[PDB]
Amino acid sequence: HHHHHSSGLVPRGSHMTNPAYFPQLSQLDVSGEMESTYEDIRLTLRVPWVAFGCRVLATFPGYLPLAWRRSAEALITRYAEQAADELRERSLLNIGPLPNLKERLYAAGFDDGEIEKVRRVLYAFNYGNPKYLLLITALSESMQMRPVGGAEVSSELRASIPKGHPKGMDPLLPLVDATKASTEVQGLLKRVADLHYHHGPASDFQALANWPKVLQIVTDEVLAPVARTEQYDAKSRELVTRARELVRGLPGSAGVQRSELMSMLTPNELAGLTGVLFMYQRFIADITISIIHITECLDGAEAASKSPFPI
Amino acid sequence: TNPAYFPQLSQLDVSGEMESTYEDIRLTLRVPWVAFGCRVLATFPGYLPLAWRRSAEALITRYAEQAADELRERSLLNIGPLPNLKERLYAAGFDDGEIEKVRRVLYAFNYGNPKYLLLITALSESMQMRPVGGAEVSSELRASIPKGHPKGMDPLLPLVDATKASTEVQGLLKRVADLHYHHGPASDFQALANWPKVLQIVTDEVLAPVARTEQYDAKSRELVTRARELVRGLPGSAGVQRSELMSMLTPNELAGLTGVLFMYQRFIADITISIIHITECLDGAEAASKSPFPI
Repeated sequence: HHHHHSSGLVPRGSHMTNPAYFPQLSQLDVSGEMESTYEDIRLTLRVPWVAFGCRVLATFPGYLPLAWRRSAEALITRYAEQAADELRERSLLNIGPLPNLKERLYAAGFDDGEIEKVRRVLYAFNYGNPKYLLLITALSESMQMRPVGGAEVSSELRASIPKGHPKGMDPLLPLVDATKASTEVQGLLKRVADLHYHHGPASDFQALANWPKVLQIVTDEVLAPVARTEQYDAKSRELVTRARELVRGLPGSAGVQRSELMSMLTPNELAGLTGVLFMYQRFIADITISIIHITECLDGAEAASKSPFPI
Repeated sequence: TNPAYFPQLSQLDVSGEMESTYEDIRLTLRVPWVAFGCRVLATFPGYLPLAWRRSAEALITRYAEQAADELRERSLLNIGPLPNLKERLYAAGFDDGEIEKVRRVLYAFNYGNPKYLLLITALSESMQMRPVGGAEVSSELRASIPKGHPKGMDPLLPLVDATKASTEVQGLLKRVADLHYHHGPASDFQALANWPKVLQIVTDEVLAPVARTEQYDAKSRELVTRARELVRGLPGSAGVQRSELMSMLTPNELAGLTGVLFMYQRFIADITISIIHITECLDGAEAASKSPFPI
C-alpha cells in the first residue's frame, strides 16, 4: 500500500523528489490505533498538531502507540508543564535591538486582523514546541538505555492538568502539504529547512506557509541573521541539555527502553529510531528557539516567553 | 540487549559485496577499522556499498587528505595544564612496550577519525539534498594518494565485542558512552578496552572533566561545521542524494537513515576531540594534532 495518491498528471513516487517533503505519516493519512494516538497526543499535550518528529516515528512499526502510552501520564503532570514553561523561557536569545516585525508586516500589508492570524499560529507552537522537546527527549534518552523519571516529586507537581484545548486555540491547525504545494512554497520550505541545516521543514513553517510572504520575510529577514550563529547554536545546546535533565527528574516513567523493543523492531529499525530521536532533540530545540525569536520580534520578550495558554 | 551493545554488522560477520566494501574502505582511507557509523549504516539494504562507491574517489584525493589534516589540527581543546598520562600509566603498572601498543592505537584513530567525519558528513548532506563536491580544485589536490596501509600501522585493530564481554568491560564501555551521551561506545574505546585499566584511566581521569563541557561542545560544533564546508569543496562527486535512493529504500529506512547519519556527524566530531585529547596528555599537542601517517 502507498499513502501518496497523486494523479496521472505526475509519475507515481514524484513526491519523494520534493526536497520540502520528508517521509512521515500525515495527520490526515493516519488511521486505526495510530489515528487514536495522534488525537490523544494533541488532547494530552493541549496542542493543535502532531509534531513532525512524531509523524516520522509513526513510520516505525508499533513504536509510537506504545511509546506514547508509556509517556502520556508523565506529560500531563504539573511537573511536565513547569518543565516546558522553563524551556520556553530559556529559548530567548539575548540579541537586541530587534526588527519591528509588526511594522514590517504592515509594510508588506497585512492588517491587524491578518497579523493576529500569524500570532495565533506562532503562539500555538510556542506552547507545544517545548512540550514536544520533553517527549522526544524522554523517548530518546530511554531508547539509549539511560534513566527517565522515577524521581521523588511533591504531590503538587505530580498532580495532572486537564486534557483538551484552551479557549484561544483551534483544535487542529492547517499545515501546508509540501507535495500539494507550488514551486514557490516548496522553495520557501526547503530554504528555511536548509537555513537551519535541517532534514526538512518544521510543522511551524508548514503553517506559516499559509501566508507565503510571511514565511519569506521571517525566513530571509528575521531568521537568516540569527539561525546557526554561535549564540544560536549555544542556546540550542542549552535547551537539549536542560530538557535532558528535566526528563531525569520526571515523576513516574516515560519512554521505552531499547531492550524492550527487541521483540518489536528489527536491528535496522532500532538504529534508525535511535538516530531519528537524536536528530529530533536538536530539531525541536532549534525550532523552539527560531519561532520564539520571530514571536519576540513581533510582540516582545514577555509575550514571547510566557505561556501563551496558562494552565 | 545489554546496554554496551548497539545494532551493527561487524567486521567479522560481514560477507558478500558488504565485506568487499569494508576492505576497500580500510584500504582507501588507510585505516585499521571500519567505523561504527559505517557498520550501522551497513544494516540498511544496499546503502553502504553504493554510498562508498560514489564517494571513494573524492575521499582518496589530496584535498580530502588535507581536509582531514585540518580537522585533526582544529581538535585541540585549550583547557590548561594536563595530566601527564605517560607517568600515570607507569604508575598503573604499564611499561614502555605497552604504552607503545596504546600509542599505536591512539595514532591509528587520530588519523582515521576525521576522515570518517568527512565521509559521514558527505553522506549526511547529500542525504539531506544539499550540495556535496563539484568544486574547482587544483590538479595537485585532485591527485589521489597511495592506497593501502602505511608502515607503523596494523591492517586491522582488535575491537572488543560488547555482547560477549565481562560485566567489567560491559560497564566500562557503557560509562564512557554515557559520559559523552552517546548511543553506544566508539571503536576507539572497544580497542582501548583490550587494556581495561587504560580505558578506565582515560574515561574517569582524562575525559571525565572535559567531555560535555561548554568548551568541548563548542569544539564539537566547530568540527561538524568545518567538515560541512570542506565537503562542499570536494573534487568530483560524493555521497548519494535522497532522490537516488527511493527505488531502493522505504520511506522509513530513508528517515531512519537520515537520522542515523545526522547523529554520527556529532558522534565522530566528539570522539575525534576526545581521543586526540587523550593523545595530547600522552605525547603533547604536536604529536596529537599532526598526521601520524604523513603522505
